[PDB]
Amino acid sequence: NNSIAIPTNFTISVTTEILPVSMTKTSVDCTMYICGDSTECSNLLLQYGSFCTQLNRALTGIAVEQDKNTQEVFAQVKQIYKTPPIKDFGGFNFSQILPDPSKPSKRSFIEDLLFNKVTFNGLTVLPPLLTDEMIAQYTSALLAGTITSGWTFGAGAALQIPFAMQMAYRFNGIGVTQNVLYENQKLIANQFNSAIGKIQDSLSSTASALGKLQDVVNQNAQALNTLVKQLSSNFGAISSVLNDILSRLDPPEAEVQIDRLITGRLQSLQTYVTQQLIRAAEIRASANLAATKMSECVLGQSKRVDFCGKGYHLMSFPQSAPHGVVFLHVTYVPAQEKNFTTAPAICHDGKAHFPREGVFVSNGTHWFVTQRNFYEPQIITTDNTFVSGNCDVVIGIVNNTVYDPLQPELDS
Amino acid sequence: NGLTVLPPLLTDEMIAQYTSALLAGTITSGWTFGAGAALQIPFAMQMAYRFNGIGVTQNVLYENQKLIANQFNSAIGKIQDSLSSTASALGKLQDVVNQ
Amino acid sequence: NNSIAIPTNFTISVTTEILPVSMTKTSVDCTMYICGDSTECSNLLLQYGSFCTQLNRALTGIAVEQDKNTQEVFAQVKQIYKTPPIKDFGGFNFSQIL
Amino acid sequence: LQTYVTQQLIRAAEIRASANLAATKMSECVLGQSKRVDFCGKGYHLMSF
Amino acid sequence: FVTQRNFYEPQIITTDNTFVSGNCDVVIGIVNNTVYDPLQPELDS
Amino acid sequence: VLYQGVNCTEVNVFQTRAGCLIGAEHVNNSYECDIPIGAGICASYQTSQSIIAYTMSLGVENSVAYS
Ligand SMILES: *[C@@H]1O[C@H](CO)[C@@H](O)[C@H](O)[C@H]1NC(C)=O
Ligand SMILES: *[C@@H]1O[C@H](CO)[C@@H](O)[C@H](O)[C@H]1NC(C)=O
Ligand SMILES: *[C@@H]1O[C@H](CO)[C@@H](O)[C@H](O)[C@H]1NC(C)=O
Ligand SMILES: *[C@@H]1O[C@H](CO)[C@@H](O)[C@H](O)[C@H]1NC(C)=O
Ligand SMILES: *[C@@H]1O[C@H](CO)[C@@H](O)[C@H](O)[C@H]1NC(C)=O
Ligand SMILES: *[C@@H]1O[C@H](CO)[C@@H](O)[C@H](O)[C@H]1NC(C)=O
Ligand SMILES: *[C@@H]1O[C@H](CO)[C@@H](O)[C@H](O)[C@H]1NC(C)=O
Ligand SMILES: *[C@@H]1O[C@H](CO)[C@@H](O)[C@H](O)[C@H]1NC(C)=O
Ligand SMILES: *[C@@H]1O[C@H](CO)[C@@H](O)[C@H](O)[C@H]1NC(C)=O
Ligand SMILES: *[C@@H]1O[C@H](CO)[C@@H](O)[C@H](O)[C@H]1NC(C)=O
Ligand SMILES: *[C@@H]1O[C@H](CO)[C@@H](O)[C@H](O)[C@H]1NC(C)=O
Repeated sequence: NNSIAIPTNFTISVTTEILPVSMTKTSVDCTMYICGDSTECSNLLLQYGSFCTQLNRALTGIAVEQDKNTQEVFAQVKQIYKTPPIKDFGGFNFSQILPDPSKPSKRSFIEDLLFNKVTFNGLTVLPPLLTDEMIAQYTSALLAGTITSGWTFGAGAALQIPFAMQMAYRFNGIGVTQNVLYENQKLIANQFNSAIGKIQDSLSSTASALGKLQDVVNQNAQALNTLVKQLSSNFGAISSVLNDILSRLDPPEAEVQIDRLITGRLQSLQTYVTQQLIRAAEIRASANLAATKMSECVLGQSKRVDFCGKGYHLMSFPQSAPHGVVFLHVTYVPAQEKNFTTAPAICHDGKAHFPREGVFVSNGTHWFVTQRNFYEPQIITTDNTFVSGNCDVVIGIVNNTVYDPLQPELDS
Repeated sequence: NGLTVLPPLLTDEMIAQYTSALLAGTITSGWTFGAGAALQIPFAMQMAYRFNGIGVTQNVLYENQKLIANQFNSAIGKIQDSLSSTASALGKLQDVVNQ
Repeated sequence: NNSIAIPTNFTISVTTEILPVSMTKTSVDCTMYICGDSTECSNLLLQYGSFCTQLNRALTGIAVEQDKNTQEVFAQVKQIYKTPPIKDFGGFNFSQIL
Repeated sequence: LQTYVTQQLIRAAEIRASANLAATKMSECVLGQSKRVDFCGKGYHLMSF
Repeated sequence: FVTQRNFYEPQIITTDNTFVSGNCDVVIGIVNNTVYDPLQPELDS
Repeated sequence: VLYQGVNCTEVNVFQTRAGCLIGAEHVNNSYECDIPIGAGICASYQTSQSIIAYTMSLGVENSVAYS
């Protein structure tokens, strides 16, 4: 009831979070899938009505939504911001994640690692509206805004600010007094630069780290491979092949065999489209989450504990990836605590003093006030504290003597 | 009829270990176990920090601590009596079994 | 344009909120539901191709996700913190919930 | 069986939305202090168990 | 001058607009400049 | 008319990455996405009038004046 542990040191940390944003846009010619363009089957398929048209309408809804997702995630920026020639961001690295001029598509080094580690029977695949090169310009724009101008490019035009002062801001946003940055700038820059360096090794070590993106690539290949394999199925018909039936059984009997192949192939196609509608809803839930983390973690700083990497959130950098996005969340983690005696308030002369910000502690021999998230003791004073009533009502108050910095000047 | 129900990976005892751990962290160490190790802090001070987070000055807790403790203990008493008295509160879970 | 109301007192309140997290993990052998025991019918089902595997795969995906949901909700804590033996919690009583 | 599995995929997607909401409330309301009005029941939020 | 960060409003730099933390040696890019003392008019009463 | 995924050999005429595009005029200069096509191409009715097709501009470029 009188013990508090305060962190005397901390670590900047960089946590890599990976999110799917879009599926491979797909549209299927249901007549070329079912009938193979062989007219005797098409003249049966016409008798089923809207089961021809509405599957292309449903897959067109899915295909357009992949562009809408990718637009909402990356195109949050009002202008294509680009980085100055000078790179003196207070020592903080910014090279492995900014564009590389040697890369043909102007991707960053870490974007190239991600683009390496992730890997027609009436079916058609459609291109994305934004190419990988265009997405790599948006992830450069969001990054060059974030480096040169803080959160301000999310509120209006980008307002430049020196990068050490933007970090001083972002420390001041997590209840650490900004002097803790400036007094440690070289150490904080080294912890950050080292933490970026470990991302390249981490992403190099195993493809199993990118499981969320490798999954959305695998499941669409697995669905289409199964949709193609279902052409090789009888559904009660004499043969799995249409022009074979039309050569053997005479038109009267042929029709009953073909109507099974139509029913079976169509039920397989409705099963595939239904599964893609559900998978597209799961990917949209991920794309809305990614569109939220662009707004809150990149374009801002978030108070939401464990929404934006573990520890207190400082900032994040987006990097593009095949069918998705990767955030490098930068977080402050407190790391080397000591135990201290503490009391909720102190007594001066007949008055209870409470700390204005921070908390009271003692090393066992002296009483100090410290900020809550980093041990930095200050002598307890009439500006560091405020009074609220007599020396009784509080439970566990201690006796002390508060220094009043005006009284030595009133010696004049 | 070829239908089967599989066991969960975490048993209800293991869920009770995790809710115990989350709760004992939350009582002894505030939000700090959501970042670092669980830094101990006295619970009356953890409530003073949480009051300071809603624009109410820390002294409003300590000047009312014995009152605030009785309001909290009474409120938990009403939850325990309410959940004891009627099953009607758990609709959001019972509906998932029924469906 | 010149009136404000300010609270002179408070209540602490406790509000229960309830969220479901897992379905009952359920799985079906599609051959045993559709046919059941008959080798004749089981051979006839092969004419329908992939549906038997595809439906058991979809139920396996749902069934595996229930363990993931439960860990994503509760397994947020790195260590099993233990409540102390002495309850000096400034009068706040947590017996009913510890 | 196709009807049952299709409806269980949709129901399981609704339970995933609820499990992500519960993981979000676990992360913000327990491990922190929400400043998001009426995300944590009525009133200003203090903590949750 | 010092300003609030979201609207240009210059305040004269004073010991109550600002807080001390140690020497200059470690602060990269610090400048010099007077900081005014609001007590000074009554320090010279 | 866009022939999705075709080479013009198989069909003004313009080869895009999306397909052989017919009746539109290729323009090198870049503009907003007025009508989407695919693989960064977009089309519009900018003026004396015909449909044009061009690589879309993602926004006005701006080098922020940081020091
Ligand atoms: C704090 O921790 C870092 C490692 O994260 C270490 O290099 C440094 O010496 C420690 N102490 C100081 C000076 O803050
Ligand atoms: C970032 O670190 C890399 C390490 O290889 C170095 O080559 C690069 O010049 C550094 N960039 C800056 C501007 O700090
Ligand atoms: C604080 O107290 C605990 C228990 O006595 C002890 O294990 C720990 O080493 C002490 N120091 C720290 C790390 O705060
Ligand atoms: C803490 O509890 C012990 C119980 O014996 C008591 O003696 C002590 O005075 C209490 N201290 C505070 C700070 O309330
Ligand atoms: C503080 O000193 C007063 C006498 O001036 C005494 O009555 C009171 O018990 C003391 N309290 C503590 C915490 O020692
Ligand atoms: C405030 O309300 C509580 C009941 O919620 C009551 O016990 C207490 O006496 C009240 N205090 C004032 C200042 O009226
Ligand atoms: C807490 O509640 C339990 C059950 O009512 C009771 O037995 C125990 O004495 C209470 N403890 C305190 C601190 O009031
Ligand atoms: C900024 O960089 C330039 C060139 O290295 C240097 O001359 C100047 O002193 C630096 N100013 C600050 C504030 O560090
Ligand atoms: C401030 O003045 C001192 C001499 O009193 C000088 O040594 C120091 O370099 C000056 N600093 C700046 C940044 O002008
Ligand atoms: C299309 O056909 C021409 C034939 O000369 C060939 O050169 C070209 O590479 C082909 N590919 C496309 C899509 O332009
Ligand atoms: C685009 O540039 C090429 C360069 O070879 C040129 O031949 C062509 O006429 C240009 N088209 C337009 C519309 O300017």
